[PDB]
Amino acid sequence: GKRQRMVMKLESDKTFPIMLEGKINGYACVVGGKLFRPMHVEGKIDNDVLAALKTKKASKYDLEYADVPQNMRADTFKYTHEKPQGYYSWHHGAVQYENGRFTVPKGVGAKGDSGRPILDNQGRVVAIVLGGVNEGSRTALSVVMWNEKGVTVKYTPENCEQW
Amino acid sequence: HAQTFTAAVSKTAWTWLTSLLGGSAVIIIIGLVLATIVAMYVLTNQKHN
Repeated sequence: GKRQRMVMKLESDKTFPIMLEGKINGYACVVGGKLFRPMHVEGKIDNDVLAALKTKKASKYDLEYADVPQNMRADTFKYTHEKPQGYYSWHHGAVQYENGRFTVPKGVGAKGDSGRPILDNQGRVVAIVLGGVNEGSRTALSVVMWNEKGVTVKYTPENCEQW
Repeated sequence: HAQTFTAAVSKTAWTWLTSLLGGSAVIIIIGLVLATIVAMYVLTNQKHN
């Protein structure tokens, strides 16, 4: 109920969709002065400022990143590495964090909702949704996250389908 | 007398063969060891999550 409204209020201005002949196939992320955007989602950036840049690539970590200018670094997402197990907020409701794995209940999940960040009860991004795999009743996510040392860890289960 | 193969090769010529033919193998195997150490270190820091 109110969780989706809080997601729409937090991700209103900072989330920009990716257009491809009128089709919405992905979402970029503006956090820490960096613009995260995946490889398989191909299209034009809806924002005029973020589209006229050059994104350095990382095909192993499946991420394109760029440098957000200084006049927009205050209006970004927050990020942290301290995260316990339990529940977190996602755009379609809740997501479970168990044994270092993000799980989403079934019914939701198609092609197009790639790049949506995972939020917490305070308002900090803990993961970035990149893919998903159907596991019985409860699907698992293939995402990226950080740690205490500062190494971007990409978690990928078996036989995932890119969204 | 009777000629031999590698009969007129000098110790200078053996040096310029060896230091440029086995030294390339030394450089490629330390490239392999460096790549293996980098791969193990990056995979080792990933194991925490």
